[PDB]
Amino acid sequence: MKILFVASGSPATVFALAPLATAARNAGHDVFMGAVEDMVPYIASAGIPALSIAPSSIRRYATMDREGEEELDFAGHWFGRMAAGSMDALREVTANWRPDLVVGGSMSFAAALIAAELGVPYVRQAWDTGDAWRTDPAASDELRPELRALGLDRLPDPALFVDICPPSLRPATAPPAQMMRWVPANGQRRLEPWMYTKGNRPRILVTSGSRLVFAKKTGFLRGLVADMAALDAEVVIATLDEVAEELRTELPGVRAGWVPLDVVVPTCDVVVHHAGGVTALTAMNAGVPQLIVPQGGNFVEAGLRISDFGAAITVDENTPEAVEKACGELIGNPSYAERARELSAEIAALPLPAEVVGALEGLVENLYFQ
Amino acid sequence: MKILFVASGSPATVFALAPLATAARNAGHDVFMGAVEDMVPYIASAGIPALSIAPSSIRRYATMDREGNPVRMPETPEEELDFAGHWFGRMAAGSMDALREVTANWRPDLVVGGSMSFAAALIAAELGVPYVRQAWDTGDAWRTDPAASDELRPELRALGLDRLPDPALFVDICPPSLRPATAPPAQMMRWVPANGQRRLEPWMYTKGNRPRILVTSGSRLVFAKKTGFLRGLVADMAALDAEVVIATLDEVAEELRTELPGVRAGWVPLDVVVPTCDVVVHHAGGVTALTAMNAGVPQLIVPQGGNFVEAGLRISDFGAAITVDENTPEAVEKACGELIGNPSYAERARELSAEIAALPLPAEVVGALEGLVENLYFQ
Ligand SMILES: Cc1cn([C@H]2C[C@H](O)[C@@H](COP(=O)(O)OP(=O)(O)O[C@@H]3C[C@@H](O)[C@H](O)[C@@H](C)C3)O2)c(=O)[nH]c1=O
Ligand SMILES: Cc1cn([C@H]2C[C@H](O)[C@@H](COP(=O)(O)OP(=O)(O)O[C@@H]3C[C@@H](O)[C@H](O)[C@@H](C)C3)O2)c(=O)[nH]c1=O
Repeated sequence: MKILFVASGSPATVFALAPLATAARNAGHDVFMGAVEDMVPYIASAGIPALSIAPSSIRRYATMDREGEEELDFAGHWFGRMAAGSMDALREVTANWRPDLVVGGSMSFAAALIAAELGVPYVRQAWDTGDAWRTDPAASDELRPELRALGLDRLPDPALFVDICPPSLRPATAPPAQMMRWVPANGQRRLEPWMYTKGNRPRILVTSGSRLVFAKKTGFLRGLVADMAALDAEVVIATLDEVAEELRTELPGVRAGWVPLDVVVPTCDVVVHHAGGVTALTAMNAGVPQLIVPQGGNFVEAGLRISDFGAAITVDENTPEAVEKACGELIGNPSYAERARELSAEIAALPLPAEVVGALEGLVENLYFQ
Repeated sequence: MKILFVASGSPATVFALAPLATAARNAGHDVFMGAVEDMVPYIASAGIPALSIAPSSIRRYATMDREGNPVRMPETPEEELDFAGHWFGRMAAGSMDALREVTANWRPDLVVGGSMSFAAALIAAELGVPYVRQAWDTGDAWRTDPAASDELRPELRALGLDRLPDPALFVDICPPSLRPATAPPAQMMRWVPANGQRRLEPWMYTKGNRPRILVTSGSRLVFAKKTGFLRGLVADMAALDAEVVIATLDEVAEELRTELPGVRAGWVPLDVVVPTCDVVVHHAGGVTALTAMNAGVPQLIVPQGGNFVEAGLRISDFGAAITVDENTPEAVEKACGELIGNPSYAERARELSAEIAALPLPAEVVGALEGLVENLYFQ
């Protein structure tokens, strides 16, 4: 069958959907994936046919409205405006290539709208362990004109929710879902021996994710690397190649640039990040403790669940003393790695993406979730 | 578990292994794939961790032997088999130094190799781990094993072996109607396309009112640079009321665009465009042949040597293709008219598509790979 995947404005949203999209292609289905114009090379390099569904300028809707608790409301309205700006290209593509099913990420609201316009089932796939649905009332408010055309009062419930959240981190209030084993599918490069080999010292990976807006604030990574000086540890910076250069001149002896996280994370004692959900999943999957230094965003609450479970530490304040002490604890106290391995085991026990493709087939053949 | 995939010197060898490698990654395994240095961007753009296992200069082994002496170009099918076994055998020998360096730091539990990725057989034996051979097309690549075993006698002698060892498992993608009767026993697999991707444009997935003919010479730079092959074939289709599209490397396309007014030329993901085509015209490329058969599209094979000619003749004998005997414009235009006009060719191609579809999925084959490693205690 024809399956349309709808990703968003950041590389992690492509990476989060690539296992289910490649699992569907491997089952013989015709799969296309769409995203913002500058995310198209990430889709193509994940080995998926790539569609541009919005110009890169649509990120202006993060600081502007359609006329020209707060974090939840803001994200719902931002992703809503991004969904609204993606409809023209999605309608043009689907008039020529009509999908039998549409799969969208957590906040890829245009997937919900195009599926309803086509009269085909809509599948929502969680792109992290955060509550995929917390931003829906704000998104429904933003998309009231598109929803009104379909005679809808709010975003419609998906025909199926595919969740990757392990049971120990899943809230009591979480909607029913087809569970799935999350697997990494991040951007790849030519591997160098340091990426898959470790030395005698513990290895600390520091990252601020794959969004250019976050990665450009190099002071965040520079400060975190400086905080680890007292530790006898090797520090590796995983960041965009476009911003790495500036970091290389400022920090001699520290590797900085794109390193496939799935390759290097199993060599790390600690993963230090900005509260990025897909980086959090990569660490949990490899049984690696993590240090979360929240820089706002909508994953902070879900990151606190990982900390409460004991597979991480969320620092109360970004101070050098708090960062170095937490890193020492994550390396030194074996309970953190023990809890991370328990989360890895929970993820491993969930249905494989190949098995979830069977649920999608059954859904389209009107056998399942009827 | 850790699984090492070993591809070869052309992008099609990467594409042929990408479904099983991605299916193993999707099952939670740690998967690395290695190839010659200039094939590394194709592995990385298939979304797989990429290793360079040989310098691009290793391709000198197609024209020189290990003693540095010139190698005669094959002139017969028997000579083509011998030549390919020795050429791939030499490339395997030249890949061992880097494979030994990588596997000393990252020890795979299993090694998967393509049809003639003989270094996969050698590194698996050196590591004492199971070796899986995956067919990269419907051709009988095992027929080059005696010539490859002769070439690799020094590496085999070190392991106390008299010939290349039998794989622990052979994974074959050849549909039953095209599979020869003593093919070795195999775990069958449904082949799926995994070719290099690009930003899609509407012409790629939409068709016009005229039949669409796709012409290609594959993904090897050495063969793609001979643009006269594609130019001649496009000129042969002038009398047909048809849209002609050239699928070729971006690096060689401009020449074809200036020489052929109104004809699109460049990299187009074959899996996307082939379902819009009435005919696929090619040089006897096995992965292009599988892409056409999978989509139920008739094909015109214009053999240019190589080890797929005999397998291409089986597709022609089945009736899902025409192999031209004489490469004249008259033969090419007549065969194209027949492939478009006679519906029997497309119905045979659809029968081959149905046979491929009935085979075990790559996700199911990953289970067979796990079973080889999991049952090691019981031999
Ligand atoms: C810089 C860098 C990144 N990556 C990958 C790892 C991961 O797959 C992704 C980074 O995602 P992350 O969770 O760090 O955050 P972000 O890039 O900001 O993604 C946003 C925010 C997340 O909280 C949410 O889960 C994403 C879907 C979108 O990019 C690599 O593999 N190597 C690298 O060097
Ligand atoms: C030029 C071009 C190529 N491709 C893909 C299609 C196919 O996956 C591959 C081309 O492979 P093909 O079977 O045409 O032949 P070749 O590139 O010469 O590969 C050699 C010879 C084959 O007979 C053998 O099956 C391969 C494993 C190696 O590249 C595309 O998707 N789009 C393109 O525009």
